[PDB]
Amino acid sequence: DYPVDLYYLMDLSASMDDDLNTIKELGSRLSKEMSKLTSNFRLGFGSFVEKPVSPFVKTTPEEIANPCSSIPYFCLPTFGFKHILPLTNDAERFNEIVKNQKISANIDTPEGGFDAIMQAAVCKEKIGWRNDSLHLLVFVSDADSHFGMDSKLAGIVCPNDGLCHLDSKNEYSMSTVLEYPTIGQLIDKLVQNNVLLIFAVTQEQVHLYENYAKLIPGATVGLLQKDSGNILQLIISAYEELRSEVEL
Amino acid sequence: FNLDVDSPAEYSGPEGSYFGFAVDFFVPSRMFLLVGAPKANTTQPGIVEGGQVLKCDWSSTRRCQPIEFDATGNRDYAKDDPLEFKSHQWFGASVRSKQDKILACAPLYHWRTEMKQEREPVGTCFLQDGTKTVEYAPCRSQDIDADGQGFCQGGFSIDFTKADRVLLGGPGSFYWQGQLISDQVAEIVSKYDPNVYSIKYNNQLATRTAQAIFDDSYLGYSVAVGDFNGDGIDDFVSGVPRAARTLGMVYIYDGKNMSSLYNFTGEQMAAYFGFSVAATDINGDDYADVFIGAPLFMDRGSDGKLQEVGQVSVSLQRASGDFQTTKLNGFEVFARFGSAIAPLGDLDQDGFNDIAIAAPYGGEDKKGIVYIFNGRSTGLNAVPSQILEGQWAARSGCPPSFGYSMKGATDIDKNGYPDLIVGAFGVDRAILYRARPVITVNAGLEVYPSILNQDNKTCSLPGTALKVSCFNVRFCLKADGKGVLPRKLNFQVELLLDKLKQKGAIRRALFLYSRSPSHSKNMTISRGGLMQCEELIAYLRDESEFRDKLTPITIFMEYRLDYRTAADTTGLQPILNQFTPANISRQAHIL
Ligand SMILES: *[C@@H]1O[C@H](CO)[C@@H](O[C@@H]2O[C@H](CO)[C@@H](O[C@@H]3O[C@H](CO[C@H]4O[C@H](CO[C@H]5O[C@H](CO)[C@@H](O)[C@H](O)[C@@H]5O)[C@@H](O)[C@H](O[C@H]5O[C@H](CO)[C@@H](O)[C@H](O)[C@@H]5O)[C@@H]4O)[C@@H](O)[C@H](O[C@H]4O[C@H](CO)[C@@H](O)[C@H](O)[C@@H]4O[C@H]4O[C@H](CO)[C@@H](O)[C@H](O)[C@@H]4O)[C@@H]3O)[C@H](O)[C@H]2NC(C)=O)[C@H](O)[C@H]1NC(C)=O
Ligand SMILES: *[C@@H]1O[C@H](CO)[C@@H](O[C@@H]2O[C@H](CO)[C@@H](O[C@@H]3O[C@H](CO[C@H]4O[C@H](CO)[C@@H](O)[C@H](O[C@H]5O[C@H](CO)[C@@H](O)[C@H](O)[C@@H]5O)[C@@H]4O)[C@@H](O)[C@H](O[C@H]4O[C@H](CO)[C@@H](O)[C@H](O)[C@@H]4O)[C@@H]3O)[C@H](O)[C@H]2NC(C)=O)[C@H](O)[C@H]1NC(C)=O
Ligand SMILES: *[C@@H]1O[C@H](CO)[C@@H](O[C@@H]2O[C@H](CO)[C@@H](O[C@@H]3O[C@H](CO)[C@@H](O)[C@H](O)[C@@H]3O)[C@H](O)[C@H]2NC(C)=O)[C@H](O)[C@H]1NC(C)=O
Ligand SMILES: *[C@@H]1O[C@H](CO)[C@@H](O[C@@H]2O[C@H](CO)[C@@H](O[C@@H]3O[C@H](CO)[C@@H](O)[C@H](O)[C@@H]3O)[C@H](O)[C@H]2NC(C)=O)[C@H](O)[C@H]1NC(C)=O
Ligand SMILES: *[C@@H]1O[C@H](CO)[C@@H](O[C@@H]2O[C@H](CO)[C@@H](O)[C@H](O)[C@H]2NC(C)=O)[C@H](O)[C@H]1NC(C)=O
Ligand SMILES: *[C@@H]1O[C@H](CO)[C@@H](O)[C@H](O)[C@H]1NC(C)=O
Ligand SMILES: *[C@@H]1O[C@H](CO)[C@@H](O)[C@H](O)[C@H]1NC(C)=O
Ligand SMILES: [Ca+2]
Ligand SMILES: [Ca+2]
Ligand SMILES: [Ca+2]
Ligand SMILES: [Ca+2]
Ligand SMILES: [Ca+2]
Ligand SMILES: [Ca+2]
Repeated sequence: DYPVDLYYLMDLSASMDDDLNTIKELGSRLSKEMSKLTSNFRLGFGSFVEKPVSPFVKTTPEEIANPCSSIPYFCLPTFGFKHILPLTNDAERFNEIVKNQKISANIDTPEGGFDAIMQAAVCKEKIGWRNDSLHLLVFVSDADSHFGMDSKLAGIVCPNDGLCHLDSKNEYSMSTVLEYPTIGQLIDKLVQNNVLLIFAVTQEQVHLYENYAKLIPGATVGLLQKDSGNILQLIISAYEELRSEVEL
Repeated sequence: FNLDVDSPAEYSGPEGSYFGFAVDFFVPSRMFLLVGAPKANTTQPGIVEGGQVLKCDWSSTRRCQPIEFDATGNRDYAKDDPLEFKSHQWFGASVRSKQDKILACAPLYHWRTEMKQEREPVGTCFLQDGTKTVEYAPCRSQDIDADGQGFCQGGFSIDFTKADRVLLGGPGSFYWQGQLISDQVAEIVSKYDPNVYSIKYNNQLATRTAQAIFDDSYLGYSVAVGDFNGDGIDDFVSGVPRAARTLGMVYIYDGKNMSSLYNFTGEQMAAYFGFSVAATDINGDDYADVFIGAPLFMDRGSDGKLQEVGQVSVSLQRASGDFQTTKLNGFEVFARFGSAIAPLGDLDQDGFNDIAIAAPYGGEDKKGIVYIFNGRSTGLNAVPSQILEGQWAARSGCPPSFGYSMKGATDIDKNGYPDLIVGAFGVDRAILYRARPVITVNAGLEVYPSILNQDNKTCSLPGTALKVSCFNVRFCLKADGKGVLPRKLNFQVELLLDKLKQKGAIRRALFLYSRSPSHSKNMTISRGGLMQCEELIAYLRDESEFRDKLTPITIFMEYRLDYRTAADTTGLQPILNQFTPANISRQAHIL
């Protein structure tokens, strides 16, 4: 028996809209299962899409206001990383927050997940990581990720500093200022903050993120279904996987 | 090793303008430094932070002047319908110069397209050939939107060939497959029309759109030129850093028909293999060699754990078409060794080209480091012969980024050696390091007689009666150089008798007039002339004073240049070559 922290970090591109519909009651269902395995479980929520700058995002006034004018559908303007829910014991609070989320742009390119992973690992007080507990960071996405100097296309040439940049609205305020973290920078911060990174990604992304995880200590990869239908089982499996570190 | 780091020329621009993001030379006459300031405010009407390229002169104290490529604002497609968007276009993010030609580009330049009201970053370049200044935007076409060239960002990287072709990289073409575009400079200027926004060039070489699996590759992220099929035509080298599922690749295309010639592939995920590339013959065989930067490469530490140090691969073009590849790892964690790779030419004029590799975030206070590597017959010397340190701390958002851009292979002061510009955009600075001239010394050392009979007491010690067994120590000194250098070279020469005696053994040989094993002598010599020599008498201790009669008595001569008084009219002090030991030894034997 050991306390567990879970931070749900979800891709909110339009392709994750059906995933959102299936997670509507994941919070209460997950804390019911974790109740079997531990007595102290706390879950939180955050979301991400991409750096809201050219060329990663169309930049006419209308396309900024609605990056889904092509569906045609109403969706939120692209955003970098929103930290919605600090990890808490209230599973119902997780439910209503999920039911109130809305998908942003309909991206089919790599995304800015690494920015959010960095913020989730580093912002200890904001995300709410407990000192003596397992830190599980679940990364839910159906797309590849941008890293490092990919932001050079946007004129973003200041490297990531690995500091916490949440602007009171719990939004990443350096999304347009700093570069995407590098894998070496993520490794450095995930290890220092004792964060176990779970890549719950769809089939086209599994092998790619497998290779990323093989460089990142404590990282694992789970094959996520297109509507996130198996995310509950993936989290329990990953938790029980990390709970037995053979490590030869 | 011969770069003068004591008094380099420091050029600076407006704060926040990223002065130094791209640097180059200009040799049309006098010579100049070309510095890019892509975030610089200009006088263009309504254009916020259009960016500029500045021409800095070497002769005068700094005094940099912006080069007016375009003074106009945003052209209108129609009334209240702007055709283009030049604000924050990053003009000067890449500057490339060849003789009287200057090519600068704005990779974040957006335009409307002529079909609908969009805002697509096609990128644009301005070319300045002598008097006429033309615009060059090969991606500003009717093939619009991300599927086409709408997000191509042409001019993200540029280069010139040796036959007057431009090589332009557009990493965003075809859903970020990227693209290489090559146009003849003559067709670019002749077909330029300020009322035509999509100009078709007949001799254009361009890569084509491929299958969707090659999306998200960023071909054209960096570029370089060099011949790789032995036909005299410079071929196209380009980093493709997101190719092979973020393993990264480097494509080589023939510079005549854009056919694929060779491929390199990174060996570690997300190391950004291909961020920077360079092509120069490093081992003196006239076959250009490939340098591929991977600034995020993680190697193994002493503890076995990965550490991000960055890596440069050195690929020697074999005559058989193959490549002999080795790898050069960075020295500091997170320094991003390999972010910039600048061929320097032959920095020391020893017959082999040299190269600089920057770690823009290394050194104290993350002020940046540049490493100097010399070539030789067997390839690149893995150990750097000089370390260039940044001096300017960061009080800005960005770190100083000393080394993030640099240019070599141009002798800006006509001293016979190529020099090096190093940009530091985080502190709005560019620094010119001038190569010091290299002294080749031919030293001589004669010991006669070379076999010493202790019973042969010729000389007598000054002030006493007992004679000693003596011999003459004659040392000669001769120097010359290939570049522009003064005549009077001041040498400080040291001689030590019986240097290679055993640990704690008795000094067996001493100088006659001094009764000391060491002798110092200052020698002013003029280069090119005959050898200047000096004779001196040394003697052995009495045979009863020591037992080691079998060890050869080695006469050791050490010489160093004074450096203090040999400065040139430009204050450029010479330096001795590193490949040569600045010492000589000669041994004598006892009977
Ligand atoms: C080959 O050439 C070189 C130069 O081209 C010769 O070097 C010179 O050698 C002479 C000795 O013959 C030295 O004189 C002695 O200096 C020491 C200490 O010197 C210090 O001060 C120097 C002053 O420099 C000023 O000017 C410069 C600008 O030019 C300014 O920047 C300075 O700030 C000063 O204002 C200074 O130059 C020295 O620095 C040197 O060393 C440092 C390392 O320490 C280097 O980095 C530097 O680059 C530079 O090379 C130094 O800081 C004094 O202490 C000596 O005084 C006594 O000792 C002598 C014996 O050593 C003795 O003969 C004197 O008479 C004297 O007093 C004695 O005699 C009394 C009788 O009257 C006795 O009663 C008494 O007890 C005592 O025994 C002496 O003045 C030069 O400084 C030196 N210069 C340089 C540039 O190196 C070299 O000798 C030549 N070799 C041969 C084989 O020919
Ligand atoms: C360095 O690395 C680069 C990058 O990897 C290499 O460049 C790549 O080379 C390969 C090998 O040639 C290229 O693949 C080929 O692409 C052609 C393109 O054909 C196009 O036009 C056809 C009409 O003539 C059309 O039919 C094609 O349609 C494709 O797409 C549809 C829709 O999905 C699909 O249904 C088709 O089946 C096609 O796939 C296409 O638009 C293609 O014709 C080639 O097919 C042959 O070869 C493959 C095996 O390679 C074989 O399986 C096939 O049966 C057929 O025999 C082939 O796929 C690729 O495009 C290049 N990528 C670039 C340039 O970015 C480069 O070669 C390397 N150099 C060196 C020296 O190693
Ligand atoms: C694009 O241009 C390059 C050259 O710029 C072409 O490469 C050339 O390919 C031909 C045939 O593949 C080579 O000819 C060969 O010559 C050797 C003798 O050296 C002979 O033994 C062979 O049987 C063959 O005839 C030619 O050498 C080679 N050129 C170079 C410089 O290597 C390439 O084929 C062109 N591509 C297209 C699509 O046109
Ligand atoms: C005993 O020791 C003395 C002194 O060390 C030796 O005398 C030296 O002999 C050498 C011969 O090798 C002389 O060098 C010669 O000089 C002439 C004139 O410059 C030159 O033409 C010759 O080619 C040769 O180099 C040297 O001058 C001489 N020294 C003195 C002071 O006269 C002597 O040879 C020793 N006895 C032996 C070895 O039996
Ligand atoms: C270029 O000039 C613009 C103004 O024309 C500067 O933009 C201002 O930047 C400050 C930030 O300190 C903002 O608070 C202002 O709102 C900006 N003004 C406008 C009109 O955008 C910009 O800082 C200048 N940059 C350089 C490098 O000179
Ligand atoms: C948590 O542990 C760290 C040491 O790893 C310590 O510095 C910090 O003060 C602790 N915080 C709490 C709230 O216990
Ligand atoms: C002479 O200098 C060289 C440096 O090239 C050095 O390796 C050698 O040890 C020196 N000679 C002696 C006797 O120390
Ligand atoms: Ca997505
Ligand atoms: Ca879905
Ligand atoms: Ca060629
Ligand atoms: Ca070579
Ligand atoms: Ca050299
Ligand atoms: Ca020079």
